[PDB]
Amino acid sequence: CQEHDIETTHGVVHVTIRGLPKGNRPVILTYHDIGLNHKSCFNAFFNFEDMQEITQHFAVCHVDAPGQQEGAPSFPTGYQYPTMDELAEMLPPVLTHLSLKSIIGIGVGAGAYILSRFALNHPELVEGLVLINVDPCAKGWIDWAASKLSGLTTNVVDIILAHHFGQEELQANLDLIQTYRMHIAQDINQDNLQLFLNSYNGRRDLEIERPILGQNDNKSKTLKCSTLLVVGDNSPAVEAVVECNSRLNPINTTLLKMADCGGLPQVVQPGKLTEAFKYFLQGMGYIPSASMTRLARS
Amino acid sequence: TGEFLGRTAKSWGLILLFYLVFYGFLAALFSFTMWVMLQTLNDEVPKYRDQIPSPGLMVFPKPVTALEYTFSRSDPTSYAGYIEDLKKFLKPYTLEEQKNLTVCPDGALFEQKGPVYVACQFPISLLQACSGMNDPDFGYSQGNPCILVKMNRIIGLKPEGVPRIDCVSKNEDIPNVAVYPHNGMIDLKYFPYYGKKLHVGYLQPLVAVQVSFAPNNTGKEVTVECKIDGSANLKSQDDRDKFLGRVMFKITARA
Amino acid sequence: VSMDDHKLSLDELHRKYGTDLSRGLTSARAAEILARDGPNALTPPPTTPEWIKFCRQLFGGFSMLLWIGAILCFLAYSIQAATEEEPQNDNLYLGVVLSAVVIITGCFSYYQEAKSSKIMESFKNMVPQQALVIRNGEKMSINAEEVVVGDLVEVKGGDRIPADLRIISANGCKVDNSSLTGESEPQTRSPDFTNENPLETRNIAFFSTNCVEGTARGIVVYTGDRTVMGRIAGQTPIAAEIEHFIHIITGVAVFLGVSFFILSLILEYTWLEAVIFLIGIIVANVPEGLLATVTVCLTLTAKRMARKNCLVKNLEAVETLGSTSTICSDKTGTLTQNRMTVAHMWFDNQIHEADTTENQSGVSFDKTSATWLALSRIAGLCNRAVFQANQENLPILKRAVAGDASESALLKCIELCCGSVKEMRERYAKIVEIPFNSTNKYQLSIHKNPNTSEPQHLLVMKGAPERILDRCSSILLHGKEQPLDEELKDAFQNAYLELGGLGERVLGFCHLFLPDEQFPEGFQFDTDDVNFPIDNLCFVGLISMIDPPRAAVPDAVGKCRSAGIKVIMVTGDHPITAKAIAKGVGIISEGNETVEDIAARLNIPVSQVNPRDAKACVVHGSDLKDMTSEQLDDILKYHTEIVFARTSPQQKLIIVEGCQRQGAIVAVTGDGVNDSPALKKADIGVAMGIAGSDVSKQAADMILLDDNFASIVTGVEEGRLIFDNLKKSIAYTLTSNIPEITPFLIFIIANIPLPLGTVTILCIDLGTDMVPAISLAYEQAESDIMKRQPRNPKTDKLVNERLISMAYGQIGMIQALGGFFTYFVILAENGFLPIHLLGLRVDWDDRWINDVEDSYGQQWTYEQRKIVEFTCHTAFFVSIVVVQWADLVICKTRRNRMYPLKPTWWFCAFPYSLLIFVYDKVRKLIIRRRPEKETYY
Ligand SMILES: Nc1ncnc2c1ncn2[C@@H]1O[C@H](COP(=O)(O)OP(=O)(O)CP(=O)(O)O)[C@@H](O)[C@H]1O
Ligand code: NA
Ligand code: NA
Repeated sequence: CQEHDIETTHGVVHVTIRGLPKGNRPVILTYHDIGLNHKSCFNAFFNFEDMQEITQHFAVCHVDAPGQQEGAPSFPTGYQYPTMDELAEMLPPVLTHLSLKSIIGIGVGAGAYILSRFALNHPELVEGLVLINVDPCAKGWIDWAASKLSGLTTNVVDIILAHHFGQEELQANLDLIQTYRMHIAQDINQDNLQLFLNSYNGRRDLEIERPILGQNDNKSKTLKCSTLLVVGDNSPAVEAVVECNSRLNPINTTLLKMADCGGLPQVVQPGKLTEAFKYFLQGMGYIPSASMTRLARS
Repeated sequence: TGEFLGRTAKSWGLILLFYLVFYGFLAALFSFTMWVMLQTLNDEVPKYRDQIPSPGLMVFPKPVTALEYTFSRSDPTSYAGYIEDLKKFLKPYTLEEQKNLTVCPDGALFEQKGPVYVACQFPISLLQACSGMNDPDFGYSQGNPCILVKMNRIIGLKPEGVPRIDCVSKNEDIPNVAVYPHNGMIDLKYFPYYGKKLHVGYLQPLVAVQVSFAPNNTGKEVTVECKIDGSANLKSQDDRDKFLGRVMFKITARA
Repeated sequence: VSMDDHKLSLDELHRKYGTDLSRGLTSARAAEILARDGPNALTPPPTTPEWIKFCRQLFGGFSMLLWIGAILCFLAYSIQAATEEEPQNDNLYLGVVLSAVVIITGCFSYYQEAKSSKIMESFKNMVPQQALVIRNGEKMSINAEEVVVGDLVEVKGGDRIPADLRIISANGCKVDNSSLTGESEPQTRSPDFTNENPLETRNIAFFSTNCVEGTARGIVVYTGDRTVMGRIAGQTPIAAEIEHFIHIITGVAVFLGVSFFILSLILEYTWLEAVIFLIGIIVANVPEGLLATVTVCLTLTAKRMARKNCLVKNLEAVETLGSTSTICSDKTGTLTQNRMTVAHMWFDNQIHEADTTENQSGVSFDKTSATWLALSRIAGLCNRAVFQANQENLPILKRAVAGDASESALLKCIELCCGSVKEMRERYAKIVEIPFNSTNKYQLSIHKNPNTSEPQHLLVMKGAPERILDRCSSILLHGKEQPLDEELKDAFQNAYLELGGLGERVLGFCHLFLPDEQFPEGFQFDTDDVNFPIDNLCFVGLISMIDPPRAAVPDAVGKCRSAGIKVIMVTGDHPITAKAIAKGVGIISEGNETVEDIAARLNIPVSQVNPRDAKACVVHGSDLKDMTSEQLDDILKYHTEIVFARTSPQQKLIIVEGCQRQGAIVAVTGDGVNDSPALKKADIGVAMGIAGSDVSKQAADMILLDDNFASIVTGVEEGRLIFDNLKKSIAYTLTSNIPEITPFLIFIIANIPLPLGTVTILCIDLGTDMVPAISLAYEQAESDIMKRQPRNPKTDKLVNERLISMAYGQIGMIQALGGFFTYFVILAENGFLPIHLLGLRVDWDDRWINDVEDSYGQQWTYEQRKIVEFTCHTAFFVSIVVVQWADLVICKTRRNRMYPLKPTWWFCAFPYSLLIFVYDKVRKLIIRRRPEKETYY
């Protein structure tokens, strides 16, 4: 349960490890979304009562953004050299700096893209991924025109809330919009948030293609890990995840469109997301002597 | 179809009420938008005057069929409509109706500028027996019908040069047409026109055409062609519009 | 023509084709033979020359009316230019405009139909038909196209035959030759010559048929065009409803056209003008392209659900998948991940644990017990699963195994605990093998024991724990055979209740040393008519392996409960394991109790339990065989959560028929040859795309590309968004008919100059033609779609009186008033104020009145009036079209001489025609009609 700073290779990234009992068991790497931080993205979920069954059996890490979580040093000129392809490839040094064999990463939004790119670059350090609201596609021009033409005068927190939460969800505040808006405004500073958003706006198209039965063995670049795609049924990223659900090997990937949720499934519906993660991990040979949830409480 | 032969199963009253309210709301929106659009328009001069750039020409009275005047020198009921229309039209031109109007110098545009906008006088005596002062019948009884040729009013149009209406008979020019005043000279003191609201009591210039049917050629069909001659401003040649600076009519006086 | 290799013995096959009949030809030889013959499954049909498909769109339907109108205009201009010198170039331009209208309409129809055709043809390439061949010693599965004449092909149960095979090795293959011989009764296939006619012998299996029992091996002799098959050569309710609606609206359009033609003739129209007005007001009113729009909607939804791993085989499955009210699913593979790991054992009278991480033996136990030795030997021997010869450095559990998931789990467990399963099988040679069958529920094998005290024959058995204990007379405890008694049997049942109560699949293992005096070294062992003592075996122990539910399955069952879909679990596993899994995934939700549960909550016998107090039941398969037809109805009508345990694949048909007698729309799951009648009787037949037989994929109406139950529910949700998007398209098709017919009515009534002519009526119809298609292309989703009870397709109509009252009278009227506003403003800014226009129709339109006075005193000739009228007509058309497109965009954003569009204080344009739209979308919102077409505001 200590906070560690990795060696300055193409930048420095702050990580937080909750323990090192694994030896051989994989760890649970994490990567938050744009404008957020681990204390606001995964802390509200890993401390859940139903998640204690998993947290006590795996080492949980928390890889923050190339910016900062506590304080706001920022950069004078900014110079956001580490892009998503650059951010993904700085993870193997992090793993070698903590003696981590392999990670079961779980990323939200841009963190999901970073983990996917890291898995594509190094399909041996990751055993499985939980891609929440993943978007392996560039903005193109069709939505790029609407992202800036009608939003020339738009605050960055409004842009982040539009990216995360659904249209009606932000239209009608349920005090969750207020809580996460104050989380965005305070804590993490605006400069690094804007820099991260600008870096993420590029989002070069991830190379993934669904294997065809016996013909495309010559060219195929689909993930080799057990994938669990999570997205709320009332979020603006549903189409992105369905696009990622396609062009992905339907033998190991899983698509979960949760019914009564939308926006951030990790905080709105934690009790179902933790059950899904437990079932996803249990089929990988892990936590075998666990309890099947909903079995009449026992 | 049915016991009552209708579909009014306690319905058709609620439907009627709902559509009454919906169309009342829609009509209210439409009427308010129309009113608020009309408030942006002038009451004295059109917003756009580029669709009526040049004056047309027209004849009076309007016949029943096309522009074909037909009557008989004998029957007074054949040309009663012509007489009544000519007398009704020329009433505001008479001596007792132009008394309030003013007298303007000839051969110059009466460019008024100021909230008075007096109108000059067109003396009905300029028509020279094509008015009703000599004979109540405008030459129809005598066999020499009189027809008025008018230039369409355009707000702010100032003709250049010396406007004139040139009517030439096409029926071998045997019934030589008589044009009044003079040779159809349109005077410049009636121009420009300042609108129905500003130019109160405005009387436009008239040209009267009398075709004299001799007994030898009575019963023919004289085709007369008039044009706005003498003013380069006012167009008279156009393929599509046959009445732009022109008018053609046929007069047939049955024996 | 026979020309076959039936009577030609095996030696010539090695010569006639140059392939050795134990390893098949090499990859290079296979490719070389493929290069000169072509793909195996060619069977190419002809196609339409693709210009007939465009000529039919041009000259077809109501485009013939516009062609007739153009011909009439050209004839009128011809007679005009003949009789009169220097004619008016008006009929010529009118004919050219009509011709352009038909051309553009045909182009839209063509590039709307040859996009749905592309989407629908994309699906046929998603699941290529494959084949198992033996090239370069090992078996490599390839596309059936790559199969060539002369290679070795293996076929098994539920396998479509890649091509004509000369069978050289077979144990029990029975092909379904109904495709050629007509009779569907399976015919056995053997490697020997049996009949002169190729179609009647037993050593040849024909192309496009499938072997339905057992396995066989053959040499491909004929490919697609040379095969025996290559040598030989219904309306959905939505379609019927839309066809009826189109016919009714077409009749309405023709009536309106006739009445307007007569009225225009009354208003002094020329005959050539009135005829064109008729053919324009008919064409603009019939719903052209409505069938194309619904085809686009269906194909788009089929494409979008295929992205979610639901592959429909036809567009009728798309509309049926939205009306689902029951889903009969299978536990293993569909509701569970089918990735099992051994976690408990029970051989002695104690439950022994197991664990990964080879070191320390895993928890605390090792090979000390001879009972464990025997149990591990049975598990290793009876398995058919083999590690794929690769990834040796990888961990034993983290490997790749070919076989059943249970057999794979057993193999991995034995390799981790004992090790050297391959050498263990080498020591005990397999004399005869009885494959696992869902009807038998056990796997039997006989092996040779090199042991010292061996009776020279060892019998190995595994299968259902209770079907194995019914033929076991002794229980092996600490290596000592003890008689099977009620002291051990109740302990066995308690162990089953504990291991099975955790949702763990349990298998029973038993053996019997076949006596030597009864079974000598060379005793006859034949699979058919078995002679070994299957009864009276020696029970050894149980092994339980966890099979976790799929991650997205509990949420999917929650969605099904939110909707009115009744999920039924049909499984062959034990009632204990089935009930535990059903409770775990939420099929039996908390609160619901079985009869055996309410007999235990309050201690009374089962016979005293009131059946109506239980809404959840677990029905054994044997208890279903003796049920009458009316007795199954009591199960399905009164119980809201039903589990069918120990149910054979041939009782799925009974279950589906019983569900369909309840007036339900049943979606059933199958992955075998025996499931085919259920997959065809069910309203939606769902086949597993990963581990499903070719026979099931032929019988199914839909293929699960990931074998995931949650994908079925996602496809149901996607197909539910097909009627709300269809009535939207119908309404958008109907909204433009009032802006086109109201100008003439107001013309007649108010006697104003004509607001819209019959060239801009067709221009409005042309501009606002693709709006419904673009609407359903940009349609995102809905919100409460899965909180809505299933559609009743028989008694729920796509078109009701509220949709028609909406389109024809609330949206169309708003658009018409916007166009009228544009017309009024254009006229008023040229001098003719709105109050002046009333009654001006007769002075206007009179070619001989060339001094018509406006509101400002000016006087207009006929042509000067008509230029402004033409401007008003074009502005009306532009306003209608632009506002329709802008309203489309705004509606998809807010909720989930062409004067218009001008900036110079032109709020008369699309600005107001859309401002009335947005001002009435709020009043219809506030009034809040609940029964709710407040949408389409
Ligand atoms: N390879 C195998 N060898 C021997 N017995 C097997 C076996 N696979 C399964 N069994 C046993 O036979 C029983 C019958 O299984 P069956 O094929 O009828 O349904 P299933 O349990 O295999 C999958 P589902 O529940 O989806 O139908 C199983 O419950 C299991 O106990
Ligand atoms: Na049409
Ligand atoms: Na129409």
